[PDB]
Amino acid sequence: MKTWPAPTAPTPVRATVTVPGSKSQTNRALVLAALAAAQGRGASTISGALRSRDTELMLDALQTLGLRVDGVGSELTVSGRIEPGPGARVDCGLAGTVLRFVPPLAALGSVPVTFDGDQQARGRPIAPLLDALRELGVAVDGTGLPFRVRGNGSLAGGTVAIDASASSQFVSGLLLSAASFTDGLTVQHTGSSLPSAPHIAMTAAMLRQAGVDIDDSTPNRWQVRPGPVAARRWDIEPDLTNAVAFLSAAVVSGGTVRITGWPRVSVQPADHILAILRQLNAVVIHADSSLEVRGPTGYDGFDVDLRAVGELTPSVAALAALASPGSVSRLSGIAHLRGHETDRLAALSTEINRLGGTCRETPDGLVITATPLRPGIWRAYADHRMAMAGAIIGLRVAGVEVDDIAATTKTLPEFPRLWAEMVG
Ligand SMILES: O=C(O)C1=C[C@@H](OP(=O)(O)O)[C@@H](O)[C@H](O)C1
Repeated sequence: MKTWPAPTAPTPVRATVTVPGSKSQTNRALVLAALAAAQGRGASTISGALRSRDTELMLDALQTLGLRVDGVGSELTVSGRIEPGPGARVDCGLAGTVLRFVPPLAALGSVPVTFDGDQQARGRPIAPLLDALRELGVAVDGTGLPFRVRGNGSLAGGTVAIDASASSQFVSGLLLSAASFTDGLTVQHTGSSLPSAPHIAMTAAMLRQAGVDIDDSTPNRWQVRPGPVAARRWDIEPDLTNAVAFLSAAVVSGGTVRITGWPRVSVQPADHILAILRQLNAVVIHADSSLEVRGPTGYDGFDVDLRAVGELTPSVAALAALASPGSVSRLSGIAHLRGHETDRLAALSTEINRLGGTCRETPDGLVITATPLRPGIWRAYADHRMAMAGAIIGLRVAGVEVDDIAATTKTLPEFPRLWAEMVG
């Protein structure tokens, strides 16, 4: 495979960018639409849906379970029943949301369903969710990929305790299907360190939009009452995490990037994102239903806690590497990134140091000292966000090439074209 040369920005970037839909919101809407249709509530359409490998894996997963998902662009319509064929096998790819959100849903069928995924996915955490399903009465063969969920057409539900420190998706996956368990579900996270609170809150918010009653009033505990899931139209927001890769271009070049269709109130962690950008003294403004970021003339090192928004780490690490020479930045709260698409703490360390940088993995993150970088081959590890981090670096370092820019298809297949149009 040919590398992809990351274009440089010898002058400030100036651009209006539209990023496609939120992967997290699209895949939740697909699951909730599937549940409504399976309950006999009718078809649902999701408008502005992201079309990417992770959402194609989710809609193919629902079709493996027997549902129908129509739509060739961003408007997807879900209908039908959960009625898997003999030998049903869900391909999870490297999509955590398919791996974690579809085994519960699948426990609703009366035909077992096998789950498999990419070689690289087999290294990602999953066993605590499979133990939770067994505790809820589900027969599950296997403790890792490939595993089989032997549903009985019913799932009893009840109360379960789970260690979800490795992934908030274990909580979201249980919550999304819980209203269809006979008795609902009370889920308790045991211990501490629960990452990605905004993504569990995203789940709760979308459940309430579907008419599901969920009590999240006590931290680390969720109670979902059994009840119908409405068949409604879903309107998907732009992916704000991917927007940050583009906004980073403004930040490191002293330029100006606007993102269209930015929601003033979002189901995503918009407020965390805008606060981090403001930490680097970017000016951030809302205007014309768009978000405009103007980068500073320079920025020093920063400390940032990414526990709630760990998927920002690759872009934020690239920002830290490009701070004024000698600056030190500490990224913390992100031990769980060892279990992501790749071990992102190790990979970011490896690729920054390859370019001559100074990045030290810590027990919960990275310490990065901004030092002059040089050309190299930035490896993506089949991880869309490693690939985009290489693009951010290459804005300010000539001769940086990403090995596999097609890794961006996980959540942003048009990234090369969008990035090229932005840098111009
Ligand atoms: O539920 C979701 O949509 C996601 C939750 C987070 O997972 P972790 O809590 O496993 O980091 C986030 O990192 C992932 O990219 C998307």
